[PDB]
Amino acid sequence: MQDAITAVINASDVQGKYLDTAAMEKLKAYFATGELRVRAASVISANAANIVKEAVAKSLLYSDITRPGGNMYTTRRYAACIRDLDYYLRYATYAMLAGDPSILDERVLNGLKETYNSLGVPIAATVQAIQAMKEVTASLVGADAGKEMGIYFDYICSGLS
Amino acid sequence: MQDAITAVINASDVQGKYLDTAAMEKLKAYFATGELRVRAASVISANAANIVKEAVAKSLLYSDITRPGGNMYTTRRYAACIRDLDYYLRYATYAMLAGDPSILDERVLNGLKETYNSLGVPIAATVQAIQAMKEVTASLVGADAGKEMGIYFDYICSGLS
Amino acid sequence: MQDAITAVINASDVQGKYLDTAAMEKLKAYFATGELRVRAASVISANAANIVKEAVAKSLLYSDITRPGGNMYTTRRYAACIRDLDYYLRYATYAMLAGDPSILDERVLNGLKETYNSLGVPIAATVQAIQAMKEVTASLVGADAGKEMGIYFDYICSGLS
Amino acid sequence: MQDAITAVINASDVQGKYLDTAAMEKLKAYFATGELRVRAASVISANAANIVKEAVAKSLLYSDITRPGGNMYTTRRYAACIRDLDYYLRYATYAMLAGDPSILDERVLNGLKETYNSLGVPIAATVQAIQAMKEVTASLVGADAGKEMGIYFDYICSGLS
Amino acid sequence: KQNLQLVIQAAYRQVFERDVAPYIVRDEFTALESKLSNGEITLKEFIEAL
Amino acid sequence: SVVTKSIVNADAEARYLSPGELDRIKNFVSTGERRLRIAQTLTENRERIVKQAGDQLFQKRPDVVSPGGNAYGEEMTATCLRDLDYYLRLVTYGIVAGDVTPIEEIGLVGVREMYNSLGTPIPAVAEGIRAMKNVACSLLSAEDAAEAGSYFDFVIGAMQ
Amino acid sequence: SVVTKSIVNADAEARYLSPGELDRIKNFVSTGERRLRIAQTLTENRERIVKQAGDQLFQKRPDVVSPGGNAYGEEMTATCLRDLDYYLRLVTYGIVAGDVTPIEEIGLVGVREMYNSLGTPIPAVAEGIRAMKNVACSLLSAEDAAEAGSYFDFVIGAMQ
Amino acid sequence: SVVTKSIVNADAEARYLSPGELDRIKNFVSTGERRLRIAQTLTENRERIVKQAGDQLFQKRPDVVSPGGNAYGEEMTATCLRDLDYYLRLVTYGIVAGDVTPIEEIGLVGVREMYNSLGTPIPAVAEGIRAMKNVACSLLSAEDAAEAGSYFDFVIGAMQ
Amino acid sequence: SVVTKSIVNADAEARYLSPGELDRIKNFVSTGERRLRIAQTLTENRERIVKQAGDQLFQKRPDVVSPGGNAYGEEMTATCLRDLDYYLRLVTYGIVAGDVTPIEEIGLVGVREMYNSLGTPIPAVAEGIRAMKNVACSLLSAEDAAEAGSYFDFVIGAMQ
Amino acid sequence: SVVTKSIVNADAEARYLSPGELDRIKNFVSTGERRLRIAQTLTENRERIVKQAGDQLFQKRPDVVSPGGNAYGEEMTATCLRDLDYYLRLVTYGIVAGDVTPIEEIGLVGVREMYNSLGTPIPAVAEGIRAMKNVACSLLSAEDAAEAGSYFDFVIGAMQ
Amino acid sequence: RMFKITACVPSQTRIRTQRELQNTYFTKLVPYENWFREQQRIQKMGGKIVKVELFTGKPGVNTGLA
Ligand SMILES: *[C@H](C)[C@H]1/C(=C/c2[nH]c(/C=C3N=C(/C=C4\NC(=O)C(CC)=C4C)C(C)=C\3CCC(=O)O)c(CCC(=O)O)c2C)NC(=O)[C@@H]1C
Ligand SMILES: *[C@H](C)[C@H]1/C(=C/c2[nH]c(/C=C3N=C(/C=C4\NC(=O)C(CC)=C4C)C(C)=C\3CCC(=O)O)c(CCC(=O)O)c2C)NC(=O)[C@@H]1C
Ligand SMILES: *[C@H](C)[C@H]1/C(=C/c2[nH]c(/C=C3N=C(/C=C4\NC(=O)C(CC)=C4C)C(C)=C\3CCC(=O)O)c(CCC(=O)O)c2C)NC(=O)[C@@H]1C
Ligand SMILES: *[C@H](C)[C@H]1/C(=C/c2[nH]c(/C=C3N=C(/C=C4\NC(=O)C(CC)=C4C)C(C)=C\3CCC(=O)O)c(CCC(=O)O)c2C)NC(=O)[C@@H]1C
Ligand SMILES: *[C@H](C)[C@H]1/C(=C/c2[nH]c(/C=C3N=C(/C=C4\NC(=O)C(CC)=C4C)C(C)=C\3CCC(=O)O)c(CCC(=O)O)c2C)NC(=O)[C@@H]1C
Ligand SMILES: *[C@H](C)[C@H]1/C(=C/c2[nH]c(/C=C3N=C(/C=C4\NC(=O)C(CC)=C4C)C(C)=C\3CCC(=O)O)c(CCC(=O)O)c2C)NC(=O)[C@@H]1C
Ligand SMILES: *[C@H](C)[C@H]1/C(=C/c2[nH]c(/C=C3N=C(/C=C4\NC(=O)C(CC)=C4C)C(C)=C\3CCC(=O)O)c(CCC(=O)O)c2C)NC(=O)[C@@H]1C
Ligand SMILES: *[C@H](C)[C@H]1/C(=C/c2[nH]c(/C=C3N=C(/C=C4\NC(=O)C(CC)=C4C)C(C)=C\3CCC(=O)O)c(CCC(=O)O)c2C)NC(=O)[C@@H]1C
Repeated sequence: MQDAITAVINASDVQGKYLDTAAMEKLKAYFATGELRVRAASVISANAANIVKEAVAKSLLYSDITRPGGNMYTTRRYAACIRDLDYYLRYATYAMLAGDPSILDERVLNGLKETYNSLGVPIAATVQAIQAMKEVTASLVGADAGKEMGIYFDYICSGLS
Repeated sequence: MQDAITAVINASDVQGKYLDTAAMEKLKAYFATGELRVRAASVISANAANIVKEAVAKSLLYSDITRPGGNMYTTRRYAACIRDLDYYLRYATYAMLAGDPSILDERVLNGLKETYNSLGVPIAATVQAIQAMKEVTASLVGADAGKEMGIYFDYICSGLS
Repeated sequence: MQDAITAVINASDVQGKYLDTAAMEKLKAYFATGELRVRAASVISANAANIVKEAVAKSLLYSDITRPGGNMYTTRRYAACIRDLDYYLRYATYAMLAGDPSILDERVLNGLKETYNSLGVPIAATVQAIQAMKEVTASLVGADAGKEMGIYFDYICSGLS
Repeated sequence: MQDAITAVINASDVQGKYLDTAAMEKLKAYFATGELRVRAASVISANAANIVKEAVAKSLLYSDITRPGGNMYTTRRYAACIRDLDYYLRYATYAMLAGDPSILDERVLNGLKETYNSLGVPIAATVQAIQAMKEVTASLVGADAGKEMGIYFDYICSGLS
Repeated sequence: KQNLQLVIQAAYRQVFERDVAPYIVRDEFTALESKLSNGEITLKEFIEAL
Repeated sequence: SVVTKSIVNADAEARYLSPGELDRIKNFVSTGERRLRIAQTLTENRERIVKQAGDQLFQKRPDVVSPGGNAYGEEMTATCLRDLDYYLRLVTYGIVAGDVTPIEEIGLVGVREMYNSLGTPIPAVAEGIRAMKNVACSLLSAEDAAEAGSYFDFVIGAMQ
Repeated sequence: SVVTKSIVNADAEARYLSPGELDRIKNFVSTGERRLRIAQTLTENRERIVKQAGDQLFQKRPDVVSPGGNAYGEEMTATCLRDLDYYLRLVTYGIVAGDVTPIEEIGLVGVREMYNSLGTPIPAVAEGIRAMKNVACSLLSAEDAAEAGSYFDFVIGAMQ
Repeated sequence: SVVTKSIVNADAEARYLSPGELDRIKNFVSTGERRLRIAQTLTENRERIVKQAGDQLFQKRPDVVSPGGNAYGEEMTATCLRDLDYYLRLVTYGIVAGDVTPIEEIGLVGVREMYNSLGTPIPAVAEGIRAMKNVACSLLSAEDAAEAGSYFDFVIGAMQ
Repeated sequence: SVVTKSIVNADAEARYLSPGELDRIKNFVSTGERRLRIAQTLTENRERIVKQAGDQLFQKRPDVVSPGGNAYGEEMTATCLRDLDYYLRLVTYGIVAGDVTPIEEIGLVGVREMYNSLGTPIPAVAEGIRAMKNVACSLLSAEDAAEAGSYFDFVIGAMQ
Repeated sequence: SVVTKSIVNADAEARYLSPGELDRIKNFVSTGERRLRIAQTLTENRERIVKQAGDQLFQKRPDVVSPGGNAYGEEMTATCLRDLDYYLRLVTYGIVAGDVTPIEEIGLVGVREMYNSLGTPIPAVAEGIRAMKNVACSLLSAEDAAEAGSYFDFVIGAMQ
Repeated sequence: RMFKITACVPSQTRIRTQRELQNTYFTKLVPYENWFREQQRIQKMGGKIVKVELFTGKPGVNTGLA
C-alpha cells in the first residue's frame, strides 16, 4: 500500500534528498484535496449497497448471463458476483482516500485475470459492471469527487482488460 | 464428485429445464443396474490386493522396468507403483458405484499426467498394466459388471494417454 | 544431496553391477582429498563473517549500488545482501566438503536467477561480489584448497549468470 | 537429557571449577565401559522384534490377559501392548548407551503410571513383561552388558510400580 | 513486509510458546522462502517446517 | 446423492465401501422408483402448484404486490413467480437425488446475499415456498408427501 | 450397528437424525429377525465350519502346518483353529449388528501388527477365513449366504 | 502515513472507513501545515543538528573514535556523520507522513544485522540519535519538540 | 554417506559443520580404504555367498522350496537367489559409503510392501540375509567381518 | 556429547541407533583418553592462556580498554578476563564431551542477548577467544592443537 | 525433492468477505513426501491442478535423493 505522502517521500528517498520545497508543494496539494476525499468516502460507504444494487440491475440483470447457463446463474454465482463488485468498490474508495493507485495494483489486480480466466468468469461483463458502478458512484459523490474516483475505476477496468 | 443421478439433474439444470421423461429414463436405467453394481464392488474390495498382484505379475514383472535403471527398480519405487495401482483400482470402483466418470476426472486424472511426466513415469507401461487389471477384474466381477468396469478403466487409460 | 561417494555408488546401482574398478578409483581419490576438505571447512567456519565483511567492502560498498536507488541502499536490503553472501559461502563450503555441486543445484540455484530478476537484484554485482569472496577465502584456506573451492564458487556464478 | 559425561561435566559446571582428577576418573570409567555398551546396543537392535516376541510369549501369552476380557485381548490392545514393549526396550537401549537413567525418567516414567491407571492397563503385568524382556536381552548381549541393561529395566519397573 | 515480519514472529510465539531470542544460538530459520517467495508461501508449510 | 456421500466418506478414510455403506446404496437403488414417481407428479402439476401458491402468497402479505413492495407491477410479480418455479424444480432434483446437496448447490448458498442485493424480503420468500408446499402436499399421497415435505422444510429453513 | 453408525455421522454433522437415516434404521429394524436367524445357524454349526474350513486351509497351504511352519505341532495348529473360531464369532456379531463396527473394533484393526509379532502370514489367515466363508455359504440359503458373505469378504480383504 | 495505516486495518477487517477513522484522516490533513513547518525547520538546520550531536556522541563514547574503533580516522568519522544525517532525514519524512511506517520501512528493519556486519556498535548509534533529539529540543518550541521527539523516540527504541 | 549426513544436519541447523561432525567425517575418510577393501572381497566372492547362503536358507525352511512356498520350483528359487544377490550388492555400497543411507533408500523403503504384493514371507527373507552374513563373515577377517556384519544386521532388522 | 546427540536423533526418528551412529560413538570412545589429556593440559595452563591472550586482545582492540569502552578500569578488565576464563573452561568441557553440546548449553544460548544487556561487544569477545585459541594451540601438540582449536573455532563462529 | 505446483481452490462452502485470492490461486513448493497427501487433499477439495514441476531433485535418481 502507498499513498500521496508515501509516494512523495519515496521519490525523495530514491533521490537521497531531504524534502524539497517542490515535494512540500505536492504534499500541500494532496492535503488540499484530502478534505473532499473524506466526505466522498463517507457518502459511498453509506450507499455502497445501493450502488452495487443499481449497477447490477443496470447491466447484469435480466440477461442470459444470469439466466441458466450464463455463469452468473446459480445463487452462489450471483453472491460471488455481487461480492466482487463490493470488493472493487471498497478498494476504489481506499485508493480514492489515499490518492494513489498502489492498493488496486497490488492487492486486487494481480492474479485476478488468471483466476477469472481459469474459472470462466466474463471479464468483459465485469468491466461493464464496474463501469456502471463508476457512473452511479459519481452521481452520488458529486462531480469533483467523481473525477477522483473514476480514474481508479478505470484503472481496475484496464487491469481486468 | 458426481454420480449418475447428480449428472442427470445437473445437465437438466444447465439447460434450466425441469426433469424430462427421457432424463427419468436414464435414472431408471441406473437404478435397474444398481444392485449389479453393488455386488461387483464387494468382490473388487475383497480381492483388491490379489487383483493388483496378478495384474502386475502379468504386465510389469520380470521386465526391463523392474530390472536396474528401469524406473521401478529400487524397493521405494516398486512400493509406489503398486500403491498407485491400488489407488487406481479403488477410484475405479468408486466411479463404478457412482455410475459416472466425474470422480475419475476430479480426483484422479487431474494433475496425474503433469506429475507423471514431471517424474518421467512410463505412461505407456502404466496404461498396459491397468488394462491387465481390467481383464482380471472382468473375470472376477463377471461379464455384465466387467463391461461397466471396462469403460472406467479405459477412461483412466485415456487420461494417462 | 549427493556426496562424491553417493554419486559414484548411484551410478553403479543404476547399472546394477557391483562397484567397478574405475568406481573404486574414484572413491579412493575422494578419500585422498577428504582430510584437506575438512581442514578448509574448519578455517572458513571460523572466519565466515570476516570473509563476508571483506568481500562486501571490496566491491559492494561506497558504490552506486549501496548509494540511494541502487538496490543495496535501505537497511533491510543491505541486511538481505549480506545474508545472501553468507548463504553463498555456507553452501559453497557444503559443496566443497561434499566434493560435488549437487547441493548447490538443488538448494541454491533453483529459482534463484528468476527471483533475483523479479526483485531487480543486480546479478552482475552479485557475481563480482562472490568472486571477491572467492579471492578472500582462497587466501585464508590456502591455494590448493582454494583452487578446489573456486570450482563451486564459479558454479554459483554460472547459475546466477 | 543427560548421559554419564554430561552429568559429570554439569556437576563440575555448577561449581564452576575445571574438571578435577576425580571427575576425569569418572569420565575414564565411562570410556572404559563404552565399547561393550556399543556392542550390546548393536546386538539388541538386530533382535528387537524377537526379544519382544519371546517376552510376550514367556509371560503375556496363553494367560487370562490375552484371553477374552483380559486387556491384551482385542487385536488393537495386543498391538498397543507390543508397542509399549517396543518403547520400553528402545528406551532401555537409549539409557544403556547413555550410561544415565535420565532418559527413562524424562521420556518414559513421567505420567506413565497415571495413564496406565486411566487406561486400565495392569501395571503389575507390564512390570512382569519387561522383566521377561530383561532376561532375553541379557542373554543376547552377554552377562556384563546384561547387568547394565538390567539396571535400566529395573528402573522402568520401579517407575511403573 | 511489515506484516510479514509480524506474522513470522507470531508463528514463533505460537509454535515455540515464546520469542526465541533466548534459547537459540543464532536465528536458525530462513523466512526468505515464506517472504516474497513461493517456497514456503504456505504458512501451512512454514509452521510445519518450524 | 447418498451414493456420492458414501464414496466421499470412504475416500476420506482411504477404504473401499464397507458392507453397510454398500447396503445403503442398495436400499436407495430400490427406493428410486418411488422417488421418481413423486418427482414425476410434481413436474406434471408444476403450473398448478406455482399459480395458486403465488396468489396465496400475495394474499398473505400484500405489501409485496402493493406499491413500494419489491414485486410491485406485473413484470416484477412475473419474475418472482418464476423464482417460485425455480425452487420447486430444485426440490424435484432433491427428491430424485435423495439428499439436499443439489438443492443447496443450485439455490441456497448465499440466499440472503442474493435476495437482499435484489431488495427482496426473505421472510416473504419463506411464505411463498410454504404455499408451494401446501399445494404440493394436496397433489401428493399422504405417505409420499412426507418425503417431499422434508425437502420443502429444509428449503424454508435455509430461506431464513 | 446401523444405529451407531448413523448417530456417529449425524453427531459430526451436528444434526438431528436425517429422515433418510431414520428410514434406513427402520428397514434394519424390520430385517433384524432374518439377521438373527442367519447368526443362529452359524453358531449352531460353529464346530463343522471351523474343522472343515481349517482342513481346507491346510490343504491349500501345506507350508503353515509343515515343520518350519507357524502351526506345526498339534497345539499350535489348535490355537490357529481357535483364531478361526474367534473370527467366525466376530462375523456373527457383525451380521447381527448390521455394520463392521463390532468386527473391526474387536479384531481386524491392529491385525498386521499382532500377526507380525506372532509370526503368522496374514494372507494365510485370510485363506482360512475364506474357507470358513465357503462352508458358511453351503450352510446358508443363497440370500442368507450373500448377507453373511459380505462380512466374511470385509474380513479377508482387511487381512490381505 | 495515518491515512494508509487506517486503510490497511479497514482492508483487513473488510470495512469501509469508520466515521471516526474518517475524522482522524481529516484532522491529519488539516494539521499538515504544522507538520510541514516542523519538517522545514529540521531540514533548515540539518548541518548543525548532525554536527553538534555527533560531536556530543563522540565525547560521550570516546571508544568509537579511538584507535582500533569503528570510527577511527576522518574518513570513517565522515561516514558516521553520514549515518546520522540519514536518520535525521528519515525523521523529517516521518513527521511529514504523520506515521513511523516510512521510518521503519527505510531504516529500522534490520539495523542490528547491518551494523553488526559493519562492526558498528548499535547502542552507540542509539546514543548518537539521542544526542540529535537533545539538540532538537532547543531548535523546536516545547509544543513542537514533543511532536518531533516521538519519532526520535521510536528510532532510538528500535536501535537499542 | 557420513559426509552428506553431516552436511544435511548442518544445513538444517543453519551452521557450518561442528568440530564433532568434522571429526566424524575425518574418521570415515581414514577408514574408507578398508571399507573399499571389504567391498572388494565381497564382490569377489559374490556368487559363493549367495549360492551357499541361499541353500542354507532352503535347508532351514523346507516350506520355502516346497509347494505353497514362494520359491517353489527351480526358476522361482533362482529369482530368490537374485534378490539375495541384490542385497549383497547394497551391503557393499553401504560399507563403502560408511552409512546405511544407500541401503535404506535403494532396498529398504517399503521392503515389506513390495514383498506383501509379491506374497513373499519377510522373516524367511531375513533368515536368508542372516546366512549371507555368516558366509561373508567367514570370508572376511575378524575386524572386517564386524564392519560388514553391522550393515547386514540393519538389513535383517528392517526385514523383521 | 556424541552419545546423547546420537540418542536424541534416534529418538526423534523413533528408531534404534543405526550402525553408523553406533560406530561413531565407538570411535569417539576409543579416542577418549586423548581427549581427556587435551583437557588436562588446557586446565593446567588455564592461567597463562587467559592472561597473555587477554593482553593480545587488548592490543587487537584498543577501543575496549579506552575510556568509554566496556572494559575500562581495572575492575571491568578483571571481569572480562573472568569471562575468558569461563569460556576456556567450557572449551575443556566440550573437548571432554566430544561435542559442542555442553559449550552451547552453558555459554552460547542467548550469548548475543546477554552481552547486549551488558553493553559488551560480541565481536570483541570473539577476538579474545581467538587469542586464547592461539595460545592453547601453541601449548598443545600439532595433532592435539587441531582438535582443541576446532572447538575454539566453533565458539568464535557462534560469537560472530 | 520439492515439487513446484500451481493450483486453484474454488470453494462453494461459503462466500468470503475477507480476501480469498491468496488461497484461491497459488504456487507452492511441496516436498516429495508431502505431495501425495497434498495432491489428494486438493483433488478432494476439487481445485484444478494447473501445473507441476520438479523444482528440486532430478527426474530419476536411484539413490542420493534430497
Ligand atoms: C419470490 C417469491 C419473491 C420475490 C423475488 C424477486 N426476485 C427477483 C429477481 C431475481 N431472482 C433471481 C433468483 C435466482 N437466480 C438463481 O440462479 C436462482 C437459483 C436457480 C434463483 C432463485 C435472480 C437471478 C433475479 C434477477 C433477475 C434475473 O433473473 O435476471 C425479482 C425482481 C427484482 C427486480 O426489481 O429487478 C423479484 C421481485 N419478490 C417477491 O415479492 C417475493 C417475496
Ligand atoms: C460479477 C461482476 C461477475 C462474476 C463473478 C464471479 N467471481 C467468482 C469468484 C471469484 N472472484 C474472485 C475475485 C476476488 N477475490 C478477491 O479477494 C478480490 C478482492 C481483492 C477479488 C476481486 C475470486 C478469488 C474468486 C474465486 C474464489 C471465490 O469463490 O471467491 C465467481 C465464482 C466462480 C465459481 O463458480 O467458483 C463468480 C460467478 N460472475 C459474473 O457473471 C460477473 C460478470
Ligand atoms: C506403476 C504402474 C508405474 C510407476 C509409478 C510410480 N509413481 C510414482 C510417484 C507418484 N505417483 C503419483 C500419483 C498419484 N498420487 C496420487 O495421490 C494418486 C491417486 C489420485 C495418484 C495416481 C504421485 C503424486 C507420485 C509422487 C509422490 C509419490 O511417490 O507418491 C513413483 C515414484 C517415483 C520416485 O520415487 O522418484 C513411481 C515409481 N513406476 C513404474 O515403473 C510403473 C510403470
Ligand atoms: C555513527 C553514529 C556510528 C558509526 C557508523 C558507521 N557506519 C558505517 C557504514 C555504513 N552505514 C550505513 C548505513 C545506512 N545504510 C542505509 O541504507 C541506511 C538507512 C537509509 C543507513 C543508516 C551503510 C550502508 C554503511 C556502509 C558503507 C556505505 O555506506 O557504503 C561506517 C563505516 C564502516 C567501514 O569501515 O566502512 C561507520 C563507522 N560508527 C560510529 O562510530 C558511530 C557510533
Ligand atoms: C547481495 C549480494 C545483493 C542483493 C541481494 C538481495 N536479495 C534479496 C532477496 C532475496 N534473496 C534471496 C536469496 C536466497 N534465498 C535463499 O533461501 C537462499 C539459500 C540458497 C538464497 C541465496 C531470495 C530468495 C530473495 C527473495 C525473497 C525475499 O524478498 O527475501 C533482496 C531483497 C529485495 C527487496 O526488495 O526486499 C536483496 C536486496 N542486493 C544487492 O544490491 C546485492 C548486489
Ligand atoms: C490361523 C488360521 C493361522 C495361524 C495363527 C496362529 N495364531 C497364533 C497365536 C495367537 N493368535 C492370536 C489372535 C487373536 N487375538 C485376538 O484378540 C483376536 C481377535 C479377537 C485374535 C484373532 C493371539 C492373541 C495369539 C497368541 C497366543 C494366545 O492367544 O495367547 C499362533 C501361535 C503362535 C505361536 O507359535 O506361539 C498361530 C500358529 N497359524 C497358522 O498357520 C494359520 C495360517
Ligand atoms: C503390555 C506390556 C501391557 C498392555 C499395554 C497397553 N497399553 C495401552 C496404551 C498405551 N500405552 C501408552 C504408553 C506409552 N506411550 C508412550 O509414548 C511410551 C514411551 C514414551 C509409553 C510407555 C500410552 C500412551 C497408551 C495410550 C495410547 C495408545 O493407545 O497408545 C493399551 C491400550 C489401552 C486401550 O484400550 O486404549 C494397552 C492394552 N496391555 C497389557 O495387557 C500388558 C500388561
Ligand atoms: C528370497 C530370499 C525370498 C524370495 C523372493 C522372491 N522374489 C521374487 C520376485 C521379485 N523380487 C523382486 C525384488 C527386488 N526388486 C528390487 O528392485 C530390489 C532391491 C534392489 C529387490 C529386493 C522383484 C522386483 C521381483 C519380481 C519381478 C522381478 O524379478 O524383477 C519371487 C518370484 C515371485 C513368485 O513366486 O512368482 C520370489 C520367490 N522367495 C523366497 O522363498 C525367499 C524367502
